[PDB]
Amino acid sequence: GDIPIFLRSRVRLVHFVTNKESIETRIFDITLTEENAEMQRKREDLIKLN
Amino acid sequence: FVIEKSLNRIKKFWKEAQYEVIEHSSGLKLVREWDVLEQACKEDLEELVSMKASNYYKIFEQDCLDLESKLTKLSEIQVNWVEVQFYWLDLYGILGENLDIQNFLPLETSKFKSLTSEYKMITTRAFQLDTTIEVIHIPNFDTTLKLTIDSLKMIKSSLSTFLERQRRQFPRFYFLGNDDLLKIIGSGKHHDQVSKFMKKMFGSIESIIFLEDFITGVRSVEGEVLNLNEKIELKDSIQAQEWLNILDTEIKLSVFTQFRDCLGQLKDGTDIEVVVSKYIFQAILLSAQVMWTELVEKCL
Amino acid sequence: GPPGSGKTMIMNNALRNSSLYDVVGINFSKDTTTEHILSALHRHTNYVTTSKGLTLLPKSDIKNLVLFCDEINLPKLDKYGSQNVVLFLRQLMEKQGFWKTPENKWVTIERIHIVGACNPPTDPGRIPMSERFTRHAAILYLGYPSGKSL
Amino acid sequence: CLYKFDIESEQYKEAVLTMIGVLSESSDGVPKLTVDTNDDLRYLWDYVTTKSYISALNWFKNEFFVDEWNIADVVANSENNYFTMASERDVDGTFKLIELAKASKESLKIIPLGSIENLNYAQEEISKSKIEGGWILLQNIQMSLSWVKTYLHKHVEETKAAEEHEKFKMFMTCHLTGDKLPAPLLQRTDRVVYEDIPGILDTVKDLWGSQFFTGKISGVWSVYCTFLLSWFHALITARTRLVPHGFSKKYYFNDCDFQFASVYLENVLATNSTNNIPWAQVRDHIATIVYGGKIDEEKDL
Amino acid sequence: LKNCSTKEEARLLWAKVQKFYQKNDTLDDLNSVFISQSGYLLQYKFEYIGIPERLIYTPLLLIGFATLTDSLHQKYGGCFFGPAGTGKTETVKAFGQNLGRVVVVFNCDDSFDYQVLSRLLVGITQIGAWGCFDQFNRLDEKVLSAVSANIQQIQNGLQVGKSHITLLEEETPLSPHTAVFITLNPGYNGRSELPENLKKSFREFSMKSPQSGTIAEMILQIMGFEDSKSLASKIVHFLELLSSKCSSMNHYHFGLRTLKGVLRNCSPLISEFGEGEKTVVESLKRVILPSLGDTDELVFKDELSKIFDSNSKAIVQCLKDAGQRSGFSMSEEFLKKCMQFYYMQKTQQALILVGKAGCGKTATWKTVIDAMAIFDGHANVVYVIDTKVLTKESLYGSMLKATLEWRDGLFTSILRRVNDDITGTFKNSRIWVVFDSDLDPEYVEAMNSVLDDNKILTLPNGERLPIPPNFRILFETDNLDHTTPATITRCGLLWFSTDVCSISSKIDHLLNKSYEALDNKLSMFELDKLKDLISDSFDMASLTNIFTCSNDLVHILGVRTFNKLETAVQLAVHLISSYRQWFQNLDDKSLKDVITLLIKRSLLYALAGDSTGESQRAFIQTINTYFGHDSQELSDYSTIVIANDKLS
Amino acid sequence: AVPFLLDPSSHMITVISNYYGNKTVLLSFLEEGFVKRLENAIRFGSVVII
Ligand SMILES: Nc1ncnc2c1ncn2[C@@H]1O[C@H](COP(=O)(O)OP(=O)(O)NP(=O)(O)O)[C@@H](O)[C@H]1O
Ligand SMILES: Nc1ncnc2c1ncn2[C@@H]1O[C@H](COP(=O)(O)OP(=O)(O)NP(=O)(O)O)[C@@H](O)[C@H]1O
Ligand SMILES: Nc1ncnc2c1ncn2[C@@H]1O[C@H](COP(=O)(O)OP(=O)(O)NP(=O)(O)O)[C@@H](O)[C@H]1O
Ligand SMILES: [Mg+2]
Repeated sequence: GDIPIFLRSRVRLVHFVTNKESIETRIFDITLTEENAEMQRKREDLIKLN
Repeated sequence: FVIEKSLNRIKKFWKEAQYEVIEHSSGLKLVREWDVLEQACKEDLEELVSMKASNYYKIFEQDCLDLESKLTKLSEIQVNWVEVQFYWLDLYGILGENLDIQNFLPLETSKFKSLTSEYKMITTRAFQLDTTIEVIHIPNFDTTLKLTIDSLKMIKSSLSTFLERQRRQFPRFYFLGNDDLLKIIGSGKHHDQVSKFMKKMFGSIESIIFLEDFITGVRSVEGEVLNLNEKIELKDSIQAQEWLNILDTEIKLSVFTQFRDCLGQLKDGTDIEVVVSKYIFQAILLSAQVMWTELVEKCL
Repeated sequence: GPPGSGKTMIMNNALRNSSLYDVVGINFSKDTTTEHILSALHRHTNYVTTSKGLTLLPKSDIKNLVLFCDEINLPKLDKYGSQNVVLFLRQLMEKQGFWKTPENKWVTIERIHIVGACNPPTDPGRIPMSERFTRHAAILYLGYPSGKSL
Repeated sequence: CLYKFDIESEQYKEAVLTMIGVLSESSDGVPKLTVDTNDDLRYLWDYVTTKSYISALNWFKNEFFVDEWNIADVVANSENNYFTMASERDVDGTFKLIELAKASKESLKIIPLGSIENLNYAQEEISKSKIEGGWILLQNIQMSLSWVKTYLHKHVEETKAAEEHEKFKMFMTCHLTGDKLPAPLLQRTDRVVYEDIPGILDTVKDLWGSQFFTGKISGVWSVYCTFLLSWFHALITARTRLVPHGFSKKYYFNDCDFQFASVYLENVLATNSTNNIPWAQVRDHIATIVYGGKIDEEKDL
Repeated sequence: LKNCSTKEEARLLWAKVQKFYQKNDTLDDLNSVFISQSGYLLQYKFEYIGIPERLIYTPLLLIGFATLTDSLHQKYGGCFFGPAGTGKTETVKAFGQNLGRVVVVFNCDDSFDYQVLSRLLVGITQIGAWGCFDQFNRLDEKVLSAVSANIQQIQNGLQVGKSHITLLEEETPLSPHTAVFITLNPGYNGRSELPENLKKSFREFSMKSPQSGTIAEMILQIMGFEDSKSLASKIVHFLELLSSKCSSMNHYHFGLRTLKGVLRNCSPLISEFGEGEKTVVESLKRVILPSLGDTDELVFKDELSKIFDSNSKAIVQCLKDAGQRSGFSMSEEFLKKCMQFYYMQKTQQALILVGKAGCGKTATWKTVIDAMAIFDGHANVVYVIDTKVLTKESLYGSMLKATLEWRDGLFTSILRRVNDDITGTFKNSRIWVVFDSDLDPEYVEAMNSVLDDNKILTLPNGERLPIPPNFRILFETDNLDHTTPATITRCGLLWFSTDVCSISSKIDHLLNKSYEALDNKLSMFELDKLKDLISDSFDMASLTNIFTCSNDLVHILGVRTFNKLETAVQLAVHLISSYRQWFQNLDDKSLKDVITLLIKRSLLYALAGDSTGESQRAFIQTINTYFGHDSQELSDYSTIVIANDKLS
Repeated sequence: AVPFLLDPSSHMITVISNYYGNKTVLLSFLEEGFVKRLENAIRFGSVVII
C-alpha cells in the first residue's frame, strides 16, 4: 500500500513485521536462550536490577 | 461548553424534522426518503453516546440522557415504520385489488383490511403532527407498528405457504411460478386462460382445444393436433388443479392409444403412407420403431 | 493545438466579435455530464412546442448560438471504454436533436452549433475521441505564431 | 548443496554441481575426478553414468543421512488436534489412518461428507467426539467446501480451548489436485501428504479380495470374468502413473468404473448363453463407454 | 447388418443400437413399451412429444445414447463435456424424445434467478421429468454451490430409493423416474469438470467429432435432391477449408450449427432456383459472407471456386429507387450490403452492423427500410436511440426507493406505445429501434431477454412485456471487441469491410445534398448555372492525386479522407453560393478562376487544415500543381475581396 | 507527530487496544460514517485508531 508523500513526511512510520529478514535475529535469540541461558536472563534484566 | 453546543444542535435539528409524503392511489400516505432521518438519527445517537466520554458531561448527563431516550424510541419506531410500509406496499398488489384472488383467500384479505385501516389511522395522525420526532408521543404507535409488521409477515408467509401447497397438487405448476399460477387459480371460472400456459408446464403442447363444455384435445407448438379418446368434462365451477391432472394423464393415455392402433394397422400390413395421414407423429414413429426392431430381429 | 496556441483566445474573440453568433461557455472536466451542457444552455435558450418539428430547443431570439466546449477531450471513459458526453455531442451534431431524458420525448435543436478546443491525445490527462464524433466536425490545428508574428 | 557447499571444497561443489547439471539437461560433462578423497561422489556419478536416475536422486537423501518420519511418526509425535492429509486422487489414506488408529489408542471414526445429512452428522459427531476424545476423520473435505469456509474454518480457529478438551484428533482428507483450501485453516493444522502407491500385483490381489465378500450372486464364468476385470483395472490404473508414456494425459479410474464394468459383465453374462462368443461386445463397451468414456484424446482411446 | 462379414459381427452391431420392444403381457399399458440397448433396459414414458426437429442418426449420437443408458441403469446422472459446436444438450433432448419424455432444460448464466432454478428442480423431482443443465460449467460460486448440493440430494436419493428427500432448506417428495443430466462447455483452461460433490454421482463422457458429413447427407437427402453424398462431402470439406484458410476471428463459427443454417436456409431458395449445387452455393454466400471482411471474403470466393462451381429484380429496383431518392450511388458494394441486409431482416430479428466511421452503415439500413416500405407496403416506424447517452435507468426505466412505484424509461415507453395501447395501427407496419452507439455487455444484459427465444422484455417490477414480430432491433456500431459472444450468436451480424461508396460518388452525393439545400430557398435560374459551374469546375482526375498526397502527411487528430469530404463539399458550395450575386455581371473567365480559388481553399482546409501550418503551405503547392497550372494559384494568404461601396 | 503502524497480521491493533482499554475507538478510512465518528472521538477525547 502506497500513502501520499504528504502523509509519509508528516508521519512517524513503524514496521512491526516478520519479513524473513527477522529470522537471523530470532534464531539467535532462541539459540542463545537454549545455549547460554544465564546471559540471556542477564541480557533481559540488564535494566531491572540496575 | 463543548457539550451544550452539540445538544442544542441535535434538538434544533429534530424540531424542524420532516418526512416527505405522497399518498398512493387510495388511502395510505407513503413516505419518500427514509434513509435520511434513519441516518441522521443514528448519527446523533452516536454523538450522544460518545458524549459520555467527556469529563464535563457529568452534571449535564440528565439533559443528554432525556434526548437519548427520545431519539432511541424514534429509532425503535423508524426501524419498524419502514418495513411496515415496504411489506404492505408489496402485499397490496396481491391482496387489496383483484377480487378473485382475495376471494379464495378470505382470510389473508380479512386480516389485510383491518391492518390497513389501523395503519391508515396511525399514519394519518402521524403526518398531521407536522414533525417526525413528535411521533414518539402518539399513544400505541410503536405497539401498532410491531403488531402490524408481524401480522403482515404472517400474511406473506401464509400466502407463500398457500401457493407452495397449491403447486403440490399439480407439480407441473412448479414450472409456472407465482404470478401466472395465481392467474390460473382465479381464471378457473373461464378455463380459456389456462391455454396460454400449456407451453410452460408441458412444453410439447402449445394450446388446448375445447368443445366449450368438454376438452377434445391439445395442439402442440408445431401445430400438430392430438385428439383425446375421452373428452374431459368440465362444470361451470370446477378447480383447475383437478382437470389439469386428468388432462396430463389422458394425453399420455391418448398417445398410447394412437400407438397401439397404428402399430396394429402396420402389423396387419397397411402402407406407412396410409398411416401418416391418420395418426399423430409420435404414435406412427414408435410404431415403426417397435415393428422394425421385430422385423430386423427375425431378419437377423 | 499546444498551449498558448490561441485556441480559446481566438475563438471566443471571433464569436464575441460577430453579432450573428453568441457563445455559451463550457469547460469540460474529466467529470462532466450531459446535464451540465443542457443547463449551460438554459440561460440562453427556450423550449417551444411546434407541430412542425414537435418539441424544439432554439435560442431565445433570432440570431445563432454557438456552444464552446473548451478542453473538450477531457471527459472520462466508461469501464467498457466509452465517453457518453462526447457521444451526446455527436447525437446533437448528426441527429440535430436529443432525447429529453426524464420524460421520454424527442427534442430537436435549432440554430445551435457545436464547437470545441483541446490538446492532442498525446498529452497526459487527455482522452481519445471517436471518429464517430470527429467525423462531423472540421478539425483545425492551431499553433504558435510565425515568431515574426510574435 | 546448501550445507556442503559451505563446509566442503570448491572441487567438491563444482563436481556435485556439474553432476546435477548432467541429471538436468543443463550441461553434460565429466566432473573433476578426485580419487577416493571423495568416495560418495564417485558413488553418485556412478549412478548418473549408469543411467539409473531414481537412486541417483535419492543419493542426496541417503547422504542427507536421516530417518524419514512416518505418517505414524508425525501423527503420534505432533502435539495438535488437527491434521490435514492431502493426496492425489489415485490413492486415499483412509485405510492407512484406520491402521494407525487401531495401532494407537483406537477410536476410528470415518465421516463421509456427501449430503446435507452427512454434514449435520459430521458437525454433531465433531462436537461429540471432541468432548469424548475419539479420532474423527472427514473424508474428501473439498467437496462441501462452502461448508468449510463458514463452519469448519471458524470452528477450528475460534477455539484454542480445543486443547483443554481430551486427547482428540481431527483428520481431514484433501486432494492435491483440487480446490484450494483456505490458507489460514490449513496453516492452523499439521499438514501431511499421503504418497503410498500399491504395486500392480498388490492391486490385483486387493481388487480380487473385495469381491468374494459379496457372497455369490453369480455363477462360475462370472468369477473368471471378475478375475480378468481386476487384472484389467490394475493395468489401466498403473498406466496412468506413466503420464506421457502409456496415457497422454492424467486420467483417473475409480471404483465407480470398476463397479460399472462388472455390472455390465454380469448383465451380458446373465442375458446370454454359456458360449464363449459374447466377448466380442464386452470389449467395445468397456473400452468406448465404461472406461474410455472419460477420454477426450483419441490417442488414449 | 447386410455388409457384416460374420453373424457375430451383426449381433454386436445390432447390440449397439436402440431397439424398441413391446411386452404382450398385462394391463398397466403405459408401462408396456420399453427400450433395449447394450443389454440394458429402459421403459417408455408416454409424454407427448408433438413433432420436434428430429436429429440425424450418427454413431456419436448412438454412443451418447449408450453412455446415458449405461448410467441411468444404475441411476447415476449422465454428464457430457466437449467443445462448443458439437451437441450435447440437444442430444439429451433427443434421448428423452426416444423414450417419450420431454426434457426440461435450464440454460445457465442467462441471468436466471436462483428461485426459478430451485423451483424448476422441485417440479422435476415431483413430476419426475428429466432435467438438463445447459452449460452447467458456468454458474456463480454460490449459485453453483447450492444447485449442486441439491442435485446430489436428488441423485443420492434416487440411488438409495428415498420416497422423500431434503434439499436447500426445502422438503419434497421424489419420483423414482426423476433424472438429472449435465452438459459442460470448456474454458481456455481445458475441458470443464463437475464440482467435487457431483463427481461421484455422475458418469462423465466426451462429445468429440460431430460427424458433420453424415448429418448433411441425410438432411440434403430429406430435401431429397440431387447428390446427397457428394454435396455433403463438398460442403463439409469446404467449411473445413474456411476454418483452415480464413483468419481467426472471435465471432467466426464454421461449425455444424453454421452448417445446419446452410442446409435449412437452402430450402427456401429451392423454389426460384433448382435443387442443384447452385442453391447450395447461393445459401452459403447468403449465410457465411456478411460476417467476413476484406481478405476473408476473397478467401471464401477462392476456395469456393476450388470445390463447387457457380425477389431479385423487384427488390433491387426498389433499392435503386431508394438510393436514387436519397442521393446515394449504387455500387457493387453498396448494393451488396443492402441485399445482404434485406435477406437478413427476414431471418434475424436483431441485426448488428459493424464498420469504421463513415462506412455507410446508416445509409444501408435506412435505404433498405425505405425500399421495403415502397415494395411491401408495410409502413416503417423508426426510433434511433444513441444508447450510451442514456443510463440503464434512463433507457429501460427504474423504481422509486420507498413507494415502490415504477417509471418507464425510453425503450420501454416506445415499446408500450406499440403494444398496450395502439391508437393507430402498428399491426401493418414494421418497427425499428436502432442503437447508434457502442454496445456494452450491461445494456444487452438488460434486454438479452428480448434477443432471447422468449421474445419478452423483462423489467425489475416483473412487468414482462411481450414483443411482437413487427418489432425489429438494430445495433449500428464501429467495434465489436467489448460485446458478449452470446449477443452475437443471438443476433445476425452484418460486417462492413470497406466504404460502400467511391470517393467521387460521396462527393457527388454531398453536392446533390448541398444543391437541394439551396433549391428550397433559391431560384432555379441561379441553381442551374451554379451547379453546372461547381461540378464542371473540378474533376475526379485532379482530386484523386490530391486526396492521395493528403494521405501522405501528418494529421494532428486525424480523420480519414473519406470523412473529410463532408467538410470539403459543404464548405466549397456555401462559399461559392455566398458570392452568387456577383456572378451576373462577372466575366466568364474570371469566375472559373474564382470558383477554383474558393474550392482550392476549401479543399486545403478540409484535408490539411489539421496539419502543422508548414505542411499546409506544402500542401498548397500540392494543390496548385495537381489542379491546372493556368488556374488561379492558391497562396498561404490568398483571398477574394470586393469593394465596400461598389461591386467589384 | 502521528504514528503509522504497519503489520501484515495486525496484532498490534489489539496491543494498542489492550493498552488504553475501553478508551480505544477503532475507525477505518473505508467505512462510511468515518468522517463524523472521527469528529466525535476528537471532541470528547477518545483514543482513535484508523
Ligand atoms: N495575437 C495575440 N494577441 C494576444 N495574445 C496573444 C496573441 N498571440 C498569442 N497570445 C497569447 O497567447 C495566450 C493565449 O493562450 P490560449 O490559446 O488562450 O490558451 P489555450 O488556447 O486554452 N491553450 P491551452 O492552455 O492548451 O488550453 C495568451 O498568453 C495571449 O497573450
Ligand atoms: N446428430 C446430429 N444431427 C443433426 N444435428 C445435429 C447433430 N448433432 C448436433 N447437431 C446440431 O449441432 C448444433 C449444436 O448445438 P447444441 O447441441 O446446442 O451444442 P451443445 O454442445 O449442446 N452446446 P454448444 O456446443 O455450445 O452449442 C445444433 O444445431 C444441433 O442441431
Ligand atoms: N451509397 C452511398 N453513396 C453515396 N454517398 C454515400 C453512400 N453511403 C453513404 N454515403 C455518404 O457517406 C456518409 C457515410 O456515413 P453513414 O451513412 O452515416 O455511415 P455510418 O457508418 O453509420 N457513419 P457512423 O454512424 O459515424 O459510423 C453518409 O452520411 C453519406 O453522406
Ligand atoms: Mg451513423
